[PDB]
Amino acid sequence: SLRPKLSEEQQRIIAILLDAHHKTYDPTYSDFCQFRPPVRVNDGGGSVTLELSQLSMLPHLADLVSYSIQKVIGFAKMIPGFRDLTSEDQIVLLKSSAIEVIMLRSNESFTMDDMSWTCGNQDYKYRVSDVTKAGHSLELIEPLIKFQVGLKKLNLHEEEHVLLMAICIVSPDRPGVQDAALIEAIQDRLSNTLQTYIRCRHPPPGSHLLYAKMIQKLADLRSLNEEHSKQYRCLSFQPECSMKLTPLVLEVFG
Ligand SMILES: C=C1/C(=C\C=C2/CCC[C@]3(C)[C@@H]([C@H](C)CCCC(C)(C)O)CC[C@@H]23)C[C@@H](O)[C@H](CCCO)[C@@H]1O
Repeated sequence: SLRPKLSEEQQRIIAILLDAHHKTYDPTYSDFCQFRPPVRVNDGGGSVTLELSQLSMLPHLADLVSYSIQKVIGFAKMIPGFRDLTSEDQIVLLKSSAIEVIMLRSNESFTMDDMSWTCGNQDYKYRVSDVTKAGHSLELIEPLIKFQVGLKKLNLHEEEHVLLMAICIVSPDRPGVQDAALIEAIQDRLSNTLQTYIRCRHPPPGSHLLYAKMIQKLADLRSLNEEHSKQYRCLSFQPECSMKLTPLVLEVFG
Protein backbone atom coordinates (compact mmCIF):
# COMPACT_ATOMS: atom_id res chain seq x y z
CA SER A 1 0.00 0.00 0.00
CA LEU A 2 2.41 2.68 1.23
CA ARG A 3 4.95 3.84 -1.33
CA PRO A 4 7.58 5.88 0.52
CA LYS A 5 9.95 7.88 -1.66
CA LEU A 6 13.58 6.84 -2.00
CA SER A 7 15.67 8.71 0.56
CA GLU A 8 18.67 10.76 -0.54
CA GLU A 9 20.91 7.99 0.79
CA GLN A 10 18.99 5.29 -1.07
CA GLN A 11 19.26 7.38 -4.23
CA ARG A 12 23.02 7.65 -3.69
CA ILE A 13 23.32 3.89 -3.14
CA ILE A 14 21.58 3.16 -6.44
CA ALA A 15 23.71 5.72 -8.29
CA ILE A 16 26.90 4.21 -6.86
CA LEU A 17 25.87 0.67 -7.79
CA LEU A 18 24.85 1.63 -11.33
CA ASP A 19 28.19 3.40 -11.78
CA ALA A 20 30.11 0.45 -10.31
CA HIS A 21 28.38 -1.93 -12.72
CA HIS A 22 28.97 0.33 -15.73
CA LYS A 23 32.66 0.39 -14.82
CA THR A 24 32.94 -3.38 -14.35
CA TYR A 25 30.69 -4.80 -17.06
CA ASP A 26 31.73 -4.12 -20.66
CA PRO A 27 28.61 -4.70 -22.84
CA THR A 28 30.77 -4.85 -25.99
CA TYR A 29 32.89 -7.71 -24.62
CA SER A 30 35.96 -6.09 -26.19
CA ASP A 31 38.51 -7.84 -23.93
CA PHE A 32 37.51 -11.35 -25.04
CA CYS A 33 40.16 -11.58 -27.76
CA GLN A 34 42.68 -11.51 -24.90
CA PHE A 35 41.48 -14.82 -23.46
CA ARG A 36 42.96 -18.13 -24.57
CA PRO A 37 41.02 -18.99 -27.76
CA PRO A 38 37.84 -21.05 -27.63
CA VAL A 39 38.23 -24.48 -29.22
CA ARG A 40 35.20 -26.57 -30.09
CA VAL A 41 36.02 -30.21 -30.83
CA ASN A 42 33.49 -32.43 -32.58
CA ASP A 43 31.32 -33.84 -29.79
CA GLY A 44 27.77 -34.07 -31.10
CA GLY A 45 27.42 -37.19 -28.99
CA GLY A 46 28.14 -35.41 -25.73
CA SER A 47 30.81 -37.95 -24.81
CA VAL A 48 32.00 -37.38 -21.25
CA THR A 49 35.17 -39.35 -21.99
CA LEU A 50 35.99 -37.17 -24.99
CA GLU A 51 35.05 -33.98 -23.15
CA LEU A 52 37.36 -34.76 -20.24
CA SER A 53 40.16 -35.97 -22.50
CA GLN A 54 40.15 -32.66 -24.37
CA LEU A 55 38.51 -30.01 -22.16
CA SER A 56 38.74 -27.96 -25.36
CA MET A 57 36.64 -25.04 -24.11
CA LEU A 58 38.07 -24.96 -20.59
CA PRO A 59 41.01 -22.59 -21.15
CA HIS A 60 38.72 -19.99 -22.74
CA LEU A 61 35.87 -20.34 -20.26
CA ALA A 62 38.29 -20.45 -17.32
CA ASP A 63 39.83 -17.19 -18.55
CA LEU A 64 36.36 -15.70 -19.01
CA VAL A 65 35.33 -16.70 -15.49
CA SER A 66 38.64 -15.55 -14.00
CA TYR A 67 38.24 -12.20 -15.77
CA SER A 68 34.70 -12.01 -14.43
CA ILE A 69 35.71 -12.78 -10.85
CA GLN A 70 38.11 -9.85 -11.09
CA LYS A 71 35.26 -7.61 -12.28
CA VAL A 72 33.02 -8.87 -9.46
CA ILE A 73 35.75 -8.11 -6.90
CA GLY A 74 35.89 -4.59 -8.31
CA PHE A 75 32.11 -4.24 -8.19
CA ALA A 76 31.94 -5.55 -4.63
CA LYS A 77 34.54 -3.08 -3.41
CA MET A 78 32.26 -0.27 -4.60
CA ILE A 79 29.19 -1.54 -2.74
CA PRO A 80 28.36 1.08 -0.06
CA GLY A 81 29.45 -0.41 3.26
CA PHE A 82 31.55 -3.26 1.86
CA ARG A 83 34.74 -1.43 2.85
CA ASP A 84 33.47 -1.22 6.44
CA LEU A 85 33.87 -5.00 6.67
CA THR A 86 37.10 -6.62 7.82
CA SER A 87 39.38 -7.82 5.02
CA GLU A 88 38.75 -11.37 6.24
CA ASP A 89 34.97 -11.07 5.88
CA GLN A 90 35.30 -9.35 2.51
CA ILE A 91 37.29 -12.29 1.13
CA VAL A 92 34.86 -14.82 2.62
CA LEU A 93 31.91 -13.11 0.94
CA LEU A 94 33.71 -12.74 -2.40
CA LYS A 95 34.85 -16.36 -2.59
CA SER A 96 31.46 -17.73 -1.59
CA SER A 97 29.42 -15.50 -3.93
CA ALA A 98 31.73 -15.28 -6.96
CA ILE A 99 30.09 -18.01 -9.04
CA GLU A 100 26.61 -16.82 -8.07
CA VAL A 101 27.26 -13.23 -9.11
CA ILE A 102 28.79 -14.46 -12.35
CA MET A 103 25.60 -16.41 -13.07
CA LEU A 104 23.50 -13.33 -12.24
CA ARG A 105 25.53 -10.83 -14.27
CA SER A 106 25.75 -13.21 -17.24
CA ASN A 107 22.03 -12.66 -17.68
CA GLU A 108 23.03 -9.47 -19.49
CA SER A 109 24.66 -11.47 -22.32
CA PHE A 110 22.09 -14.27 -22.20
CA THR A 111 19.50 -14.14 -24.97
CA MET A 112 16.26 -16.05 -25.30
CA ASP A 113 16.55 -15.70 -29.06
CA ASP A 114 18.45 -19.01 -29.08
CA MET A 115 19.15 -19.69 -25.38
CA SER A 116 22.81 -18.72 -25.50
CA TRP A 117 25.17 -16.23 -23.91
CA THR A 118 26.04 -14.08 -26.91
CA CYS A 119 29.15 -11.96 -26.46
CA GLY A 120 29.87 -11.24 -30.11
CA ASN A 121 30.51 -13.23 -33.27
CA GLN A 122 30.00 -17.00 -33.30
CA ASP A 123 33.40 -17.35 -31.62
CA TYR A 124 32.13 -15.80 -28.39
CA LYS A 125 28.64 -17.29 -28.43
CA TYR A 126 28.26 -19.88 -25.69
CA ARG A 127 25.62 -22.62 -25.71
CA VAL A 128 25.00 -25.70 -23.57
CA SER A 129 27.37 -27.69 -25.78
CA ASP A 130 30.24 -25.28 -25.13
CA VAL A 131 29.86 -25.73 -21.38
CA THR A 132 29.89 -29.52 -21.67
CA LYS A 133 33.13 -29.13 -23.64
CA ALA A 134 34.53 -27.44 -20.52
CA GLY A 135 33.87 -30.52 -18.41
CA HIS A 136 30.44 -29.76 -16.94
CA SER A 137 27.32 -31.92 -17.14
CA LEU A 138 23.66 -31.17 -17.86
CA GLU A 139 22.93 -31.53 -14.14
CA LEU A 140 24.31 -28.00 -13.89
CA ILE A 141 23.82 -26.52 -17.36
CA GLU A 142 20.13 -27.26 -17.86
CA PRO A 143 19.14 -25.79 -14.46
CA LEU A 144 21.40 -22.83 -15.20
CA ILE A 145 19.62 -22.14 -18.50
CA LYS A 146 16.26 -22.44 -16.75
CA PHE A 147 17.51 -19.93 -14.17
CA GLN A 148 18.61 -17.51 -16.91
CA VAL A 149 15.21 -17.62 -18.58
CA GLY A 150 13.38 -17.15 -15.29
CA LEU A 151 15.58 -14.17 -14.49
CA LYS A 152 15.07 -12.76 -17.99
CA LYS A 153 11.31 -12.92 -17.60
CA LEU A 154 11.45 -10.75 -14.48
CA ASN A 155 12.37 -7.86 -16.79
CA LEU A 156 14.44 -6.22 -14.06
CA HIS A 157 15.40 -2.56 -14.32
CA GLU A 158 19.17 -2.12 -14.23
CA GLU A 159 18.67 -0.60 -10.77
CA GLU A 160 17.05 -3.83 -9.56
CA HIS A 161 19.71 -5.92 -11.30
CA VAL A 162 22.65 -4.23 -9.57
CA LEU A 163 20.91 -4.22 -6.20
CA LEU A 164 20.28 -7.97 -6.48
CA MET A 165 23.96 -8.63 -7.20
CA ALA A 166 24.97 -6.48 -4.21
CA ILE A 167 22.50 -8.29 -1.95
CA CYS A 168 23.83 -11.62 -3.21
CA ILE A 169 27.40 -10.66 -2.25
CA VAL A 170 26.62 -9.12 1.14
CA SER A 171 24.95 -12.19 2.67
CA PRO A 172 25.29 -12.85 6.43
CA ASP A 173 24.55 -16.55 5.93
CA ARG A 174 27.86 -17.53 4.34
CA PRO A 175 30.01 -20.13 6.12
CA GLY A 176 33.06 -18.58 7.75
CA VAL A 177 31.76 -15.03 8.21
CA GLN A 178 32.85 -13.39 11.45
CA ASP A 179 30.71 -10.27 11.86
CA ALA A 180 27.35 -11.53 10.61
CA ALA A 181 25.51 -8.66 12.31
CA LEU A 182 27.38 -5.96 10.38
CA ILE A 183 26.97 -7.86 7.12
CA GLU A 184 23.23 -8.21 7.76
CA ALA A 185 22.97 -4.48 8.55
CA ILE A 186 24.57 -3.64 5.20
CA GLN A 187 22.39 -6.16 3.37
CA ASP A 188 19.25 -4.80 5.04
CA ARG A 189 20.15 -1.30 3.85
CA LEU A 190 20.44 -2.70 0.32
CA SER A 191 17.28 -4.82 0.63
CA ASN A 192 15.25 -1.89 1.92
CA THR A 193 16.55 0.18 -0.98
CA LEU A 194 15.44 -2.55 -3.39
CA GLN A 195 12.02 -2.92 -1.77
CA THR A 196 11.47 0.84 -1.82
CA TYR A 197 12.61 1.16 -5.42
CA ILE A 198 10.24 -1.58 -6.58
CA ARG A 199 7.26 -0.06 -4.77
CA CYS A 200 7.59 3.43 -6.22
CA ARG A 201 9.31 2.95 -9.57
CA HIS A 202 8.29 -0.42 -10.97
CA PRO A 203 4.98 -0.30 -12.90
CA PRO A 204 2.46 -3.19 -12.82
CA PRO A 205 1.69 -5.98 -13.37
CA GLY A 206 5.25 -7.21 -12.92
CA SER A 207 5.78 -5.41 -9.61
CA HIS A 208 5.50 -5.85 -5.83
CA LEU A 209 5.45 -9.67 -5.86
CA LEU A 210 8.64 -8.92 -7.76
CA TYR A 211 10.66 -8.66 -4.55
CA ALA A 212 9.67 -12.16 -3.47
CA LYS A 213 10.55 -13.48 -6.92
CA MET A 214 13.98 -11.84 -6.75
CA ILE A 215 14.70 -13.21 -3.29
CA GLN A 216 13.71 -16.63 -4.61
CA LYS A 217 16.34 -16.31 -7.34
CA LEU A 218 18.94 -15.87 -4.61
CA ALA A 219 17.86 -19.22 -3.16
CA ASP A 220 18.07 -20.77 -6.64
CA LEU A 221 21.65 -19.49 -6.93
CA ARG A 222 22.67 -21.31 -3.75
CA SER A 223 21.60 -24.60 -5.34
CA LEU A 224 23.46 -23.81 -8.56
CA ASN A 225 26.52 -22.87 -6.49
CA GLU A 226 26.48 -26.24 -4.73
CA GLU A 227 26.08 -28.15 -7.99
CA HIS A 228 28.87 -26.18 -9.65
CA SER A 229 31.17 -26.92 -6.71
CA LYS A 230 30.51 -30.65 -6.99
CA GLN A 231 31.30 -30.60 -10.69
CA TYR A 232 34.39 -28.42 -10.28
CA ARG A 233 35.71 -31.04 -7.87
CA CYS A 234 35.27 -33.75 -10.52
CA LEU A 235 36.90 -31.56 -13.16
CA SER A 236 39.91 -30.98 -10.89
CA PHE A 237 40.60 -34.74 -10.84
CA GLN A 238 41.52 -34.58 -14.52
CA PRO A 239 45.32 -34.70 -14.96
CA GLU A 240 46.78 -31.39 -16.17
CA CYS A 241 43.52 -29.56 -15.45
CA SER A 242 45.29 -26.91 -13.35
CA MET A 243 47.10 -25.51 -16.40
CA LYS A 244 43.76 -25.04 -18.16
CA LEU A 245 42.46 -22.92 -15.28
CA THR A 246 43.94 -19.82 -13.62
CA PRO A 247 45.41 -19.10 -10.17
CA LEU A 248 42.34 -17.06 -9.19
CA VAL A 249 39.94 -19.79 -10.33
CA LEU A 250 41.96 -22.45 -8.51
CA GLU A 251 41.79 -20.48 -5.26
CA VAL A 252 38.14 -19.45 -5.41
CA PHE A 253 36.86 -22.93 -6.25
CA GLY A 254 39.69 -24.98 -4.78
C1 LIG B 1 31.21 -14.79 -17.28
C2 LIG B 1 30.25 -13.99 -17.87
C3 LIG B 1 29.52 -14.33 -19.19
C4 LIG B 1 28.80 -15.44 -19.47
C5 LIG B 1 28.56 -16.58 -18.60
C6 LIG B 1 28.47 -17.86 -18.92
C7 LIG B 1 28.63 -18.39 -20.36
C8 LIG B 1 29.62 -19.60 -20.51
C9 LIG B 1 29.63 -20.63 -19.33
C10 LIG B 1 29.48 -20.02 -17.86
C11 LIG B 1 30.88 -19.31 -17.53
C12 LIG B 1 28.90 -20.96 -16.72
C13 LIG B 1 29.84 -22.16 -16.18
C14 LIG B 1 28.98 -23.26 -15.49
C15 LIG B 1 31.01 -21.83 -15.19
C16 LIG B 1 32.27 -22.68 -15.50
C17 LIG B 1 33.50 -22.31 -14.65
C18 LIG B 1 34.53 -23.46 -14.30
C19 LIG B 1 35.08 -24.14 -15.61
C20 LIG B 1 35.75 -22.88 -13.52
O1 LIG B 1 33.92 -24.45 -13.49
C21 LIG B 1 28.53 -19.93 -15.60
C22 LIG B 1 28.07 -18.63 -16.35
C23 LIG B 1 28.23 -18.97 -17.90
C24 LIG B 1 29.66 -13.23 -20.24
C25 LIG B 1 29.25 -11.80 -19.70
O2 LIG B 1 27.85 -11.80 -19.48
C26 LIG B 1 30.01 -11.42 -18.34
C27 LIG B 1 31.55 -11.12 -18.67
C28 LIG B 1 31.84 -9.85 -19.51
C29 LIG B 1 31.47 -8.53 -18.77
O3 LIG B 1 32.19 -8.34 -17.59
C30 LIG B 1 29.80 -12.60 -17.28
O4 LIG B 1 30.51 -12.29 -16.11
